[PDB]
Amino acid sequence: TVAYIAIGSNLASPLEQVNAALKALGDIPESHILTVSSFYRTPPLGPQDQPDYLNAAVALETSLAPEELLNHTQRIELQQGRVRKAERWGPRTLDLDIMLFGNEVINTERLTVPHYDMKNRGFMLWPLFEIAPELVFPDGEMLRQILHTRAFDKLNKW
Ligand SMILES: Nc1nc2ncc(COP(=O)(O)OP(=O)(O)O)nc2c(=O)[nH]1
Repeated sequence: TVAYIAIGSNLASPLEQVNAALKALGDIPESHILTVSSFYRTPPLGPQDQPDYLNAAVALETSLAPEELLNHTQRIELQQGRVRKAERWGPRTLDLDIMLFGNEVINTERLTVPHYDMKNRGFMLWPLFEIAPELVFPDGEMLRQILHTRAFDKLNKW
């Protein structure tokens, strides 16, 4: 199954974390990275907060069940990032979000797939569009269309 995972890091120098996360993702059992988008520097979704994020999208081939994949992404979040105390927006330094899991729709207490807000987030959509420009969401929405319509600022590469 191809899962699309968004990586966000709000570290000032996120490359090493992102690389650790990518390695970690590549190490998830039953999985392997198909493609990694470029790394993009994106303005934080919250206030300015300050920290730009590095955002990237990863296409991960996996035979894992989505909740099993989520276990691994959450593990990697815990292992490779930490919590920003008191931060309401982006408390984690490293977010790994399953954006899409194959063509599955998942609406469980643990997991909302497609990612519950990705259609509002250029920082998720543009990297994904880089690696999956033709992507069609389970409901038939098209990634390209969402971008076309919402006119999300293009992202600068990190
Ligand atoms: N530019 C940018 N801004 C961001 N703001 C918040 C989060 C994650 O915020 P969080 O409080 O964890 O909430 P959620 O992941 O549920 O949207 N991620 C980004 C990101 O990846 N890129």
